[PDB]
Amino acid sequence: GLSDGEWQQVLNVWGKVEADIAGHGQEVLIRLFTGHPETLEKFDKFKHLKTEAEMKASEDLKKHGTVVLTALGGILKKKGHHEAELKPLAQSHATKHKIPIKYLEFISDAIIHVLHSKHPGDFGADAQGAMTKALELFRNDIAAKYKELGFQ
Ligand code: HEM
Repeated sequence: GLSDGEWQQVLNVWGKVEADIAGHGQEVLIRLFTGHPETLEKFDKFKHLKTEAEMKASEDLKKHGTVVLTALGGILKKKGHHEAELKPLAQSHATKHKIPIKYLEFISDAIIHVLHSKHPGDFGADAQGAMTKALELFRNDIAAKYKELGFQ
């Protein structure tokens, strides 16, 4: 549950992402894959990537980063009223992709890391607080759908 002022912070931060969605999306996925190599194994189309240089050179990885952040941005712009947008993603990630909630924690922290890396000194403590709460809400509502489905 976020206040209006917290949502305003989230959507202000998101403007930084929308200025370069593919570059942010690329770095988020690279941070996930390099920090948690078991996550790469869930992607049949990226498992061939052995080095970070290959990851950086991959145009399909940048494309998928755009898909991921476009979906997340659409959810964030709903300011918590995201049941219709979140349900299909929860269902596909639990039932088709088999993504444990832990990996959603990993990608949430990766987003925070990338924001500080690309905007050092320009991602203030209030902005980090609000973005973290928004990603916690996203993860928590996914977790509720995972429990419904019995998925671990
Ligand atoms: C911010 C969190 C994330 C969002 C918004 C997101 C969004 C998406 C979207 C929009 C798709 C394509 C449509 C679909 O299949 O439902 C997708 C596919 C997928 N996602 Fe995610 N995802 C997230 C996190 C993750 C994580 C952490 C993993 C694994 C570690 C993952 C694994 C996958 C896989 C394996 C696919 C299919 C890729 C392919 O072969 O085309 N997702 N995701």
